[PDB]
Amino acid sequence: DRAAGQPAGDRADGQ
Amino acid sequence: DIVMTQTPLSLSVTIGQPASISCKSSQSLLHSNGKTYLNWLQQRPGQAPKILMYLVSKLDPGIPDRFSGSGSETDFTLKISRVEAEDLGVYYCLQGTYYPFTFGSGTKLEIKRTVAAPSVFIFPPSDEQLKSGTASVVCLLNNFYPREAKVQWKVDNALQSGNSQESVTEQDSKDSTYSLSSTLTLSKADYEKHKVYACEVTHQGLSSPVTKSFNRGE
Amino acid sequence: QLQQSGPELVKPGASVKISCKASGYSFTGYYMHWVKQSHVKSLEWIGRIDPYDGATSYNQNFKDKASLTVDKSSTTGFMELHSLTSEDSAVYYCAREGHWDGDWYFDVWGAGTTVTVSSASTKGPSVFPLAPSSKSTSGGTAALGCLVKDYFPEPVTVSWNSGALTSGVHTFPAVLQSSGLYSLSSVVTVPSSSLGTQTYICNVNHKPSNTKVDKKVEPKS
Repeated sequence: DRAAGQPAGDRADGQ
Repeated sequence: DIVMTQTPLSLSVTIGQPASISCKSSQSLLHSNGKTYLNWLQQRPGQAPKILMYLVSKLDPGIPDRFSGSGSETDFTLKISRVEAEDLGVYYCLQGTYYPFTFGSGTKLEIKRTVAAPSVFIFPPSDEQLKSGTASVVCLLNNFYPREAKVQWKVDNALQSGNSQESVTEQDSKDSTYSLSSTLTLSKADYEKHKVYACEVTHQGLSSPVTKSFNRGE
Repeated sequence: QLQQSGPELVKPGASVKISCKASGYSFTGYYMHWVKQSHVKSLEWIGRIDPYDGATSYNQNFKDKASLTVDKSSTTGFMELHSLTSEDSAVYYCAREGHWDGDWYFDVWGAGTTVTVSSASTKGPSVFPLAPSSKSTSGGTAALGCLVKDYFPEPVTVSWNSGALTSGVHTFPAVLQSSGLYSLSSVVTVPSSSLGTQTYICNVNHKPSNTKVDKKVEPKS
């Protein structure tokens, strides 16, 4: 299983 | 970046009374996937931050139920139904919607309790330090409330200024009291020049100022 | 669950590398984030790393300042800070973004690593006893302690009786002396009856200078 998180961690996820 | 504004920045609550902290974000924290990534954190003195609640109102399973969360897109509120002594610390809000993560300024929650008089102790300078050429006399105020306390150093009934520093601990997580230590530092030559060393303590719990003293050489 | 490295004293313009040892969970299944605590109540998110492939995501403010790496064999995460200035003197935390009920949040934090950026050399503390006497006894309870004086930088760890004595202990915050060095006191209230029987030792450890002192506090008349 791979890591996931809240969108603010990556620029593509939150921005 | 999203700006997280917390109100108020400091809060004094009596044990058993409710407490409320507000957090306002510059943009709506409702993500496109439908989730609102707002987190509430607590930081007790000397410890790392800890998540109280995530996704606005979901509690971490270890957190007691007296904490609750509410709020919409831009306005959010953390509520403590009954404040306990262990709830002391700084509270943050954290948004996880927009890159990057941004924390709030932090709200300091202080406990209000009844006045408690301090226990006063004085310590003469040790023989190890006197060999080094300096002398430190320590005056200890133990378990008092409120935080305001006046410590005056008198050497042969002469008030001292500029040769002492004070330190006061953070509020206790069990009895919500403070402790204070005042250190009077003089050279070994100046210390042997005088005889009586005393600290005079003025506090709200004391009807009259308390003085602890010792004679050099006893 | 997360164990961070000790305090660091770094010269300005130099680099420092701090570690975050993970244990008890699948290391490659969770992001490892890093948080900076500059002032008393200031928290900044530095970035995260995927320990499986080393993929990193940085805060724009800390780009070219922080570098995140992991050692999968030792299950340890690392943050390197480059070209340090006085603005980098802070407490740095690592956190795990854990999983519970399909949701993700910072469920585990390390104790924090204190980083001090300074041109001065470390100085070990002098530990002097605060001996209990008739002037420190109030109603069957005595007060004794230790004076940890003239050290740099922060912090210092003080325990009593190797951690066996915790009740009644107060370790005061360090104060900045006019000499530029720190000083603190650690005291404990004990029964005055135990002064003749019980041995009281304060354990002072100043990691930046490798100073471990165990000073026994003896009563005085």
